[PDB]
Amino acid sequence: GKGGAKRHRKVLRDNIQGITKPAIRRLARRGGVKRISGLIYEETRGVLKVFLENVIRDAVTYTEHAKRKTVTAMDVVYALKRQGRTLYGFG
Amino acid sequence: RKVLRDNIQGITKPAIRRLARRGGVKRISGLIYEETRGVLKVFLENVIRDAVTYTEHAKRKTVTAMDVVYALKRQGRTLYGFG
Amino acid sequence: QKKDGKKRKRSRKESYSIYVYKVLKQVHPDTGISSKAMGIMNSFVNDIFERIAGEASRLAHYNKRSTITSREIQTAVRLLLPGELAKHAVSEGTKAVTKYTSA
Amino acid sequence: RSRKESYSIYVYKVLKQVHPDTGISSKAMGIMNSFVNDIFERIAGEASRLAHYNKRSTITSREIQTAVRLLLPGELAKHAVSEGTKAVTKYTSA
Amino acid sequence: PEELRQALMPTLEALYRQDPESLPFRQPVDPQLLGIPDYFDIVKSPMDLSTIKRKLDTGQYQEPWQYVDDIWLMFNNAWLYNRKTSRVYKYCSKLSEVFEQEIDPVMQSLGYCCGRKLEFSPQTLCCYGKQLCTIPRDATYYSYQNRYHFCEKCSKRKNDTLDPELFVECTECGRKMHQICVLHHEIIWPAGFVCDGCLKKSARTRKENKFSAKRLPSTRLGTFLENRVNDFLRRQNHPESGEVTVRVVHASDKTVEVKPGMKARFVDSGEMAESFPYRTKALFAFEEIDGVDLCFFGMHVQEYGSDCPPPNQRRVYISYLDSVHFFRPKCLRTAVYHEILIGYLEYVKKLGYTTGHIWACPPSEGDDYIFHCHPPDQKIPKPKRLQEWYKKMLDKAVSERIVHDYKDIFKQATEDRLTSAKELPYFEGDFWPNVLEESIKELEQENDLSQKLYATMEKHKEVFFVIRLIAGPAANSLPPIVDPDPLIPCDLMDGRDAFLTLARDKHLEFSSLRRAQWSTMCMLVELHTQSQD
Amino acid sequence: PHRYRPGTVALREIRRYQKSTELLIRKLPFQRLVREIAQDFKTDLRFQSSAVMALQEACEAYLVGLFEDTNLCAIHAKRVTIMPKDIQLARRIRGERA
Amino acid sequence: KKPHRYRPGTVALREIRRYQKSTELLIRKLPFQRLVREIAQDFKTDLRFQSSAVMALQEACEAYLVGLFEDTNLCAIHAKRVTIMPKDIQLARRIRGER
Amino acid sequence: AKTRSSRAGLQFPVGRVHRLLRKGNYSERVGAGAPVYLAAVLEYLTAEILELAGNAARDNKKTRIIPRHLQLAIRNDEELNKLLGRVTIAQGGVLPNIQAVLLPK
Amino acid sequence: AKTRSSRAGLQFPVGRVHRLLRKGNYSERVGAGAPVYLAAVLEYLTAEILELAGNAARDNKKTRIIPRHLQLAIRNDEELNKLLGRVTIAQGGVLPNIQAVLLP
DNA sequence: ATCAATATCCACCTGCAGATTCTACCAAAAGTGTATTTGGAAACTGCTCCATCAAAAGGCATGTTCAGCTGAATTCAGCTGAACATGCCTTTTGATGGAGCAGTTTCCAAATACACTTTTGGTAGAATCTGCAGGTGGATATTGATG
DNA sequence: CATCAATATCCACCTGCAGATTCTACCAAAAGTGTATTTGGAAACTGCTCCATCAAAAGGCATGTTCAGCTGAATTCAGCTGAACATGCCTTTTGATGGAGCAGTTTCCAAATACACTTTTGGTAGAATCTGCAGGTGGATATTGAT
Repeated sequence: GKGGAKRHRKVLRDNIQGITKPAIRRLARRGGVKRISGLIYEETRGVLKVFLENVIRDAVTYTEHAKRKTVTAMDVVYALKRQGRTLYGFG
Repeated sequence: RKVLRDNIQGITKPAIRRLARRGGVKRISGLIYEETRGVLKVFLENVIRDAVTYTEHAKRKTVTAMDVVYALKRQGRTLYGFG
Repeated sequence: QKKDGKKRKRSRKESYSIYVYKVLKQVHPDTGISSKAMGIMNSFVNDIFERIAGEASRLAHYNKRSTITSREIQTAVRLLLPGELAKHAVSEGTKAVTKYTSA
Repeated sequence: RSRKESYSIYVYKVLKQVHPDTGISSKAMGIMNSFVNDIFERIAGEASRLAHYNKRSTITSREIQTAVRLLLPGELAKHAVSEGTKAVTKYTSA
Repeated sequence: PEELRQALMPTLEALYRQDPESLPFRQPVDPQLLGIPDYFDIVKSPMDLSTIKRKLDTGQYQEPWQYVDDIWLMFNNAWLYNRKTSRVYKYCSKLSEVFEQEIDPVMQSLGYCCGRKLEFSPQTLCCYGKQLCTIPRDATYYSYQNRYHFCEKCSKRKNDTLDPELFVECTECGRKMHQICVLHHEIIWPAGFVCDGCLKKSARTRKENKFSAKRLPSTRLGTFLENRVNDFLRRQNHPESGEVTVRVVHASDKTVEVKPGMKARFVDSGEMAESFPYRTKALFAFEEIDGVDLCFFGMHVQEYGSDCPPPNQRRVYISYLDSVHFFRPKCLRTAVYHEILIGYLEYVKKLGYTTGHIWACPPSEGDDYIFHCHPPDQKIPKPKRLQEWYKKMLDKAVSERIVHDYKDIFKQATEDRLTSAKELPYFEGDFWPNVLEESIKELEQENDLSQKLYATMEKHKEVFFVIRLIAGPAANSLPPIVDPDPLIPCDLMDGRDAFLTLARDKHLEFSSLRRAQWSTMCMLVELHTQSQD
Repeated sequence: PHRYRPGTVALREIRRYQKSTELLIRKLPFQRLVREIAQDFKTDLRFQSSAVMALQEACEAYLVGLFEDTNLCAIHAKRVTIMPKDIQLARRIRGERA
Repeated sequence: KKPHRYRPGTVALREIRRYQKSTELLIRKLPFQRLVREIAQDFKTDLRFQSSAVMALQEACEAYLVGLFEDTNLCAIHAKRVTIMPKDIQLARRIRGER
Repeated sequence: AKTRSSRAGLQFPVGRVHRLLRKGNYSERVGAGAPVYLAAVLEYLTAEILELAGNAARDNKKTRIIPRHLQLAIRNDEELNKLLGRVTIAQGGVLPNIQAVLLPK
Repeated sequence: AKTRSSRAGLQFPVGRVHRLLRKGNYSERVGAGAPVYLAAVLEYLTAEILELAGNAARDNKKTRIIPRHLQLAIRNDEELNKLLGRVTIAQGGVLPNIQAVLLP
């Protein structure tokens, strides 16, 4: 099979840091934030992390309820609307 | 029936002070009370109308506790103890 | 012989798109909508339908009413939509029902 | 007069099971009745939405169980699921 | 030996200068270094480009075909050991494209025809126990003695193989040419094969081919069709237009028998004849491209004359027609096809035939009517496009006042005040007899037959075309139909099965211009040999 | 004359009103205000006493939560005294205003 | 010789305007997809994901972040500041009631 | 003869709304004018929202409505913003808004 | 002569829950075990909050549960507080909570 | 460091509205047993679409410098907290005309439940059309910096 | 504070393409009409519960005033931490491609209504006894501020 070039990309464990510094900077700029402290980013990361089990778990609870193995956009739509954060365009 | 008016002043300054004390507030500025009163008015304007919109729908002429509690529930302020 | 059976697996789904586009022609004949735009419009109309139907069903349940009529729906329009929007929606519904009755 | 049903004797029996020497006041009783009614309504509505989303016209134990998992947080959900599973097992065992 | 070195240095140097694609082949494949210990298990001939250079330098190669075989063996090894998703496979594909571009002028400079490695399509075998089924391709099959084959439902292997092309050695210079590339046949030239270079060196020319389409026996229908096509081409005056020869190469009298269902329902009641006689004719269209005859169009027809009992009387039916898209010019090609069909529609109405029937059924994917192995780039027409093509041909025929009108079979049945299934024509191999048998069976499980016939008639009205050649009272006082063309006994075209079987067995493909020319030449030789008994 | 330092009586009230649960808004003025609001919304309305109590406790609880949020914003601004901008900020973050 | 250098804030305000005038996604697809996959496998292993589901989750998370960041900026400004600190986001989540 | 939407002068299908109300388990009985009233309300909402979206598009020199135009239409209308205060728009972005203190000088 | 509530060994009325589910128009059909499961969940929750309210009352030297005891129980449990984060308890007051900055 | 002036905690006891304990009805539930209907368990399967890999490329991760933001220290005008005098208006108990909330009968216009004919919306495939995403050329404030 | 000059970008214009738009034909799923059956709540009347109103007494905070403690607000200035920017590379995205599962088809059996009896019993009017804590008394005990 050969290959010639292959990178391990050991990022799976620390994928919360996968959210790049410029990504959070851009998100804050969209939020109208002019100056950002150094302690915001990782903190927001945790906030991001929290939101995941706020939504996707419910979607997972949806996926198990439908006897499916694939998470669908409709599961995500009900997961978000059940949190009071209804999303349009993915119906 | 008499057209009541200027009843927002019935929420006395000591009453708002007591509400703040229950809310854990230690110090009150002079402009707080009136401001809170306005907010309170808005809150009433948020609920009573809905209850009235309920009362009008039931062909009733009195506001019941069920209308109030259900309007609070539809406003995301569910209240217990009143049915 | 047999042809164009498509393995009897023609997936179909209902949508308000073609109706909403017609409404577009009533308000902006020379304006179009993207696929994302029509998807968001369908999601919005479905959300409004669900909210208004839930409010009407709850209101019918409150008065021990087993039939849904336009009265509790217009009451729910007053409850949920803001002032001018609710008033205009109520007027449109009243005119539509009046014209339907006389039709 | 029209009968107004409530969970009176059931909540009182639960109190006696958990606290034989502790009573409840009338206002607290009304709060508990409102709480149980609200939980019933929330779980039933969530189950109805679950059935509608999966094109199911029948509400079984699985739908309301999934609704309880969605609504009840963590340990409360786990204990409710275990107790309800035991209850339905005894119900179907007779 | 330095001559072939001087010839082949640019070809391999162009391969080397492709970076970074050609890097993995610079050195012998090292399994332990590359972490692939299974390389020897699958690949039986490990060697690389450096070994190729050493063999090209140390006096190992006697003639360039060995070098071509070595580089193509490298290509096959890289393709077989690596998945096409892998980097090495796509690098090998790019280098193969480069070599295919480079080697041809160099190989031709050495007096060879070409330097391509050419293999035939996989040869689908046939069953022997059932005598009716065949061996599926890319599927589990059983074989014995390399002569007997069996299917999975009738040595266990899967049929995925490629048959290379044969080679012919020149009698004078000893060089090896592709048989297809030079179009050499032993029967035509028993004296032996001589390459073009040797012939031009001594100012000689190849002996005239006596096994040609033009030298085939002449017939009135074929002569008329070829005259019409030649007149049309002369009128058009296209620079790429050539000479088209049309020969009727098969004509035999057969009979179609009523199937058991209709035999019980109507024949046993004395309302139908038990069988219908007809004359089946097979003809092919040939054109001279680059001085070589090439077959580009053929069709099979069934003709029921005035002696045939009704309702089949004086009716022609097109059972099968096929064509190959190598005609020059392309733009007139389709028109030329029309210039054939209309001519046939004329010839029959000169004989006395009044009705023509066409079944517009496009071939299924992987299926060929007459010409085996259609070119991959030749698109199969869709049913709607085929129907529009037939409608255009019929309109062109009408514009010449040869055809009065044409209709769908449903409208024709409605106009013909049809009241029973007995009034439809009965053709051999036609869809309608089979669907009528199926309707009879369905009635067996359950004017009902007429109702089902009408339902099927309306369902498939756009597929069947009924053409009126002679209409009105002129169709009621015609003389008996006499065919001036004598019978042509040829079992090789008794149906479309024999020609397809022969092409599959002898690898007579029509997938390329050279391959189609070779197939046409082989067909002509076979016909000329079968004529003499 | 004995006098307490500022904040001592306020904190005593903090425990006093965080320990007990009786209503702190006078019944009659709030009922009159509710009547005024109803009259402004619809003429000739009547009110049940339980509805009045439900409205009163709902407004009291909402104001208690708002005061807690306002105080949290006040210390967030390194202050001990709440000002109307704190209430505006709390309502804006809650989404009730914008 | 004195290379051109914008003062702190000019580029900040420029990118403020640029990212408030645009709607493109700001989180890179692959890392967020990996994070969602591992969070899902924390609850149920061997799960599969639709592309539309991932896009919907990304849009929802970015919308929640932009709203929360607006709240944090407002809270920081309330304290006579222009730079947000974790206390601002903690206050914003407390007022929203998430914590 | 005439569709219920045509009889009521409506664009959305009254029959489909009636069927969804029947299948939505909202009530055991469904009135005749209920789907008509609901369809009229929905038509008014879509008419106003697409009108505002077209206004935003023509202000943005655009002739095709995109999610950005829908977001501008809903957010610049405080009534629509209150209606959709708990709704986020896919690919809609946010309104251009810079704080006073963050502004220079 | 065995009641469906006692058949599963529950105190809450299974029949009443089933009848309310039917009257609630949540679905055209309701399963047999759904009222049993719902009654079990409701009775478990009732036991949990009642036990916590009794403990709070005992902490206050009270043997009668009052609305204040219910508020103390509901707000002192993290999961229960999350369950009723948008619910106001009648006559319950608020938890005694003073932050250090206001303290001397 | 001690001490006086207050608020806090708390044990105790008395009167009582609210919590708890029997008696009898009973109709609305609640339960059991057939006839009936049906959402769904279960197996085989076509078909999506989801996991996986290599190249092109579009940014992302680091080091420097400092203008400017944040934060610490100082001062004060005054405002709100603490205390107190005066009294008012809300709170509590009592009674009452009556507008109005609600129980019972009747029964029709409105609703439901199929049967059926009408049309209408959802999807496939071809082919023409088009709004707009960038790419190239000025070139327009503008802001940092020079003066 | 007026203006050389690098830079991001709105606009004037363009031009190619993925996506939106137009049209034809097919076809199952709605959809409207008709006919029969069923019933939800309107009106019609009336029993009755509590909603509103008036009256009287009183004291608990409501309102106003006065004194000043300390707190937000203003000011100043210093440690320093992020913003802007140049530099290096590397992680991402997209296109292509095996097969893990999402749905479509078919059977049929355990399971959920419809409904007519038959039995349990949760509200609940009524009267009597029990009982936890509201409220006042009195004195022990932190708490606070400044003597």
